[PDB]
Amino acid sequence: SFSGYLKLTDNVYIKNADIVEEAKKVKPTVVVNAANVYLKHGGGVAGALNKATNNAMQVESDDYIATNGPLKVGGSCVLSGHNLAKHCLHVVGPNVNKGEDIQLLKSAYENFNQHEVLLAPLLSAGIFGADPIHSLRVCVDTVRTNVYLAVFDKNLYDKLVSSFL
Ligand SMILES: CC(=O)Nc1ccc(Nc2ccccc2)cc1
Repeated sequence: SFSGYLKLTDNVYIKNADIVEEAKKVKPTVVVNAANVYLKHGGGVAGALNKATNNAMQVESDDYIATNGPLKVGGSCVLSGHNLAKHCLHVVGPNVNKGEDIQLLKSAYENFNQHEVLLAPLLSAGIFGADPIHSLRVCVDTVRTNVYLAVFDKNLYDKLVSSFL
């Protein structure tokens, strides 16, 4: 039911879309969140997905952290997708603005391989400070499952498509 996507590879698709609106429309099995290790969904994609759940994602996340402790950078956890998806896969890409190792981006994308189909943002892009062109390259070279990438910014989407090798 994903519509309007440009096919980049056998398994990677891309669209200029707000991932919240895309999730509300498709109600995919899995929506990926651009999470941090504490699951504090303050801004970027995380803040937007959490706001769309009326903070239910944050309440569930705080209980998860209270029980399990923080995630690792490069790691993930599966929680409810609330009103957006069946599940939310909270994936922690390295935050270059926190001085985290960009080399952990491949480990972060490997989490996507545990799900046959996902709606996702580019990991470590936006407020996480990594080059989105590099994130897309790591995505295509790491993810083997079917990933539908939503890129909020039109200008960035055009740059990503036009520079895709
Ligand atoms: C709104 C938005 O995400 N815009 C945006 C931000 C950064 C880049 N490019 C870039 C980042 C870090 C390092 C090298 C290039 C491209 C587009």
